[PDB]
Amino acid sequence: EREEAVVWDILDEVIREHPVLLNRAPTLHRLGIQAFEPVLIEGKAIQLHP
Amino acid sequence: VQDAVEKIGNRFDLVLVAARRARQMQSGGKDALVPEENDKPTVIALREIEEGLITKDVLDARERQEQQE
Amino acid sequence: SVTEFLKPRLVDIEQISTTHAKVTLEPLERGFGHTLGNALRRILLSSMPGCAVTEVEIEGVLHEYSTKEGVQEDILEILLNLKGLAVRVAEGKDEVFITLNKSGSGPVVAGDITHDGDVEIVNPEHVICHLTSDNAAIAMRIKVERGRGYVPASARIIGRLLVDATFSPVDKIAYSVEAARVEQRTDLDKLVIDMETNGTLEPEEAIRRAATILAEQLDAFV
Amino acid sequence: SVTEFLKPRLVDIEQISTTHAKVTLEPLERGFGHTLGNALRRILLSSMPGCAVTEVEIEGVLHEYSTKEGVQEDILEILLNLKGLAVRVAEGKDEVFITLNKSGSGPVVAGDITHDGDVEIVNPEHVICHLTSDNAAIAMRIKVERGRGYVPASARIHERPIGRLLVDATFSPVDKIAYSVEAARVEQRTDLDKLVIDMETNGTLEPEEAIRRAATILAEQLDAFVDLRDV
Amino acid sequence: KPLVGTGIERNVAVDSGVTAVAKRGGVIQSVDASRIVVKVNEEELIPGEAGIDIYNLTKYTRSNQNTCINQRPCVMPGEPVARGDVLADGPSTDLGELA
Amino acid sequence: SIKAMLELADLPASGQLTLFDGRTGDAFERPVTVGYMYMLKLNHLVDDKM
Amino acid sequence: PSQDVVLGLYYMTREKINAKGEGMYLTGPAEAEKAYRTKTAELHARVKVR
Repeated sequence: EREEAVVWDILDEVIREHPVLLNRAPTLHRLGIQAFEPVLIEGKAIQLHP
Repeated sequence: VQDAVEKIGNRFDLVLVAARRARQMQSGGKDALVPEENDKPTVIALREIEEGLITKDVLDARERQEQQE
Repeated sequence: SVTEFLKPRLVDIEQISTTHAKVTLEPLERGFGHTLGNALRRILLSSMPGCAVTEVEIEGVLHEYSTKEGVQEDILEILLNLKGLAVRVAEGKDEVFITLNKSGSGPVVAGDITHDGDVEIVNPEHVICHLTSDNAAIAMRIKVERGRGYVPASARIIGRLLVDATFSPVDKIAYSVEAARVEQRTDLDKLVIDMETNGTLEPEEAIRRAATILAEQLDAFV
Repeated sequence: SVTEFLKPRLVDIEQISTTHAKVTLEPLERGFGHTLGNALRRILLSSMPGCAVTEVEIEGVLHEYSTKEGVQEDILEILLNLKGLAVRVAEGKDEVFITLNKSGSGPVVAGDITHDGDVEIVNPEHVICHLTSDNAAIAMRIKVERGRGYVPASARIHERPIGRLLVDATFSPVDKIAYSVEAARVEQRTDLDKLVIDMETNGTLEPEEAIRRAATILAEQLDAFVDLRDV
Repeated sequence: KPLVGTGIERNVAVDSGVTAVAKRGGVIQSVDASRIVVKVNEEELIPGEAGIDIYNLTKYTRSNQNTCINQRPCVMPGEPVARGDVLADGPSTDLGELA
Repeated sequence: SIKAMLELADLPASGQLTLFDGRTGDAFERPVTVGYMYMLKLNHLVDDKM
Repeated sequence: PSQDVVLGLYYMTREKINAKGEGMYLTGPAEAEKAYRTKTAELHARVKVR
């Protein structure tokens, strides 16, 4: 809750190889949900590969 | 994951065997047969399958040997 | 402080070969990666001193579009092959003449060029042309000068055949800027330079020389 | 010769106005004019130190979203106007306090700020606020800090008394940079060029000084490449 | 203001009611960021009237969508105004034009 | 009328200028349409949507 | 790919008559890139490449 730096390092090492599922509604076909490797970015919006 | 599915033959069986190996390395005390290189257990298991060290038959044989002992 | 700036702390040089290299520098302040990479690219491509083939004399050939009997390649292809000749000239010599004489059937290569000992050929396996007939011979007189950058034949416009001058040893330079972070500052720049030289110089030495030129140009203001 | 180049020198400085100037570098070899111009433009527009207003304290004011009697502008507008104050602080000080008291109807401008002689106001005619009554009075304590770049109020790391108002600070004195590479007539050579840099600033930083700081930054960053080794 | 407009912005700004419009003409006696006091003209006075028009301006009031509603004076003390003239600009209004 | 206004303001009649890349300093190969547009900030903020 | 990727690949691969550096001989793609970066030849110059 206090957001220390070592908390950020722990978060970096947690998601190092933890895939995450991205979905957009409507899900017309199975390509509407896909697994990606997360990269932490300073911001509030998800960055998607074109 | 192309090499792993080529060595195993089926993606689903590959997933199951890799999950068993990852749980062995994480929950149990088994060590990796390849250099970890700061990798998660799933990736290490996938690399082991890609190198051909780990398969379903090998896991069954090791489990049988452990049960015998 | 206002005058303090972040300097690279991780510099990694990876050598693919004796002429190919990749240099990674991190971390850099925001926008400095592009500045340094672009300046280094311009200096290495259009301002690096070096020695290259400029002119050639071929016996029996008057124009670049003329034909010679016994050579598989055309005149322009021979000129292009001559362009890709890594040549080193001893310091203090600007203009040098070398010769290449060979008769027979087979590949006429760069190892058959006779020089004065003040000229070193880095790639003796370089193929200059191909002779098809056993009665065919080639006699060429090549001029090697010292210059800067990439000067083509058109910009430099008797029997003298002009060859595009690749004075700069740099054959290829590319730079990429990726995101690097220290502490919680995620806006830093990491610079990756992929370099390939002709063989006269090592890529790291070429980068050092370009940096030396750029820094010396600013000595009057620092 | 071919190995040896010619080093440019600062040959002309022109001051068209307090906030506008032209600097001439000559001579330059082929292609070096564009390289130096682009590098200097990027460094000048990004990494030039300056002085900016960071904190304000107005008597009788608790928060920015408020009003004061006899003043046409809200405190938010006054702070936005204070953001455009051009202040030069004498070297050796990274923090200074200035004071502005004014009573009576009229435009309260930057020329009414009382400083300690180590602070120079470059734009005395900058209108800060308006007093619409003879009984109206304004008393403000302004904090000016030296810095580099843009530091928003939120980015400042966190007691702060109620009444102290944070102001977003843009320290960089450089507003606009243009550069042109023209022909230079030096001795008998034609390949030599001349670089003219047009700088539009707030008047705080001298053009020659800014050029030298940009060159120093570029040289210090290049020192890593001049001594390329695995570290 | 919009540099490229259609000429309709004034109508929207005036008829929306977000701005402070002069009920009667006269000269602005007093201006402050929260109050505009207008001295009504002699020709536009009801017999036995004070002659003062007071406009109290809304300052930083929450809207239905959690957005600031603020009125900023656009007049100066002593300048003449007439009926229908904009005295203060409301949210998204610049000198009586929708912004 | 637009072209006459551009001519009055000492600007190209085509409305296209020569732009230079800030990263490299090189001019873009083709003229680029540069002007002024009235832009709005809609009430769809990433602060309220994360 | 779509949109800007397709536009860039189309523009880079187009063909122009009487461009700078037309008819030049190049040792390979590396020399083509070197010629482009040195402003010797345009992107649409018709050349012969090994």
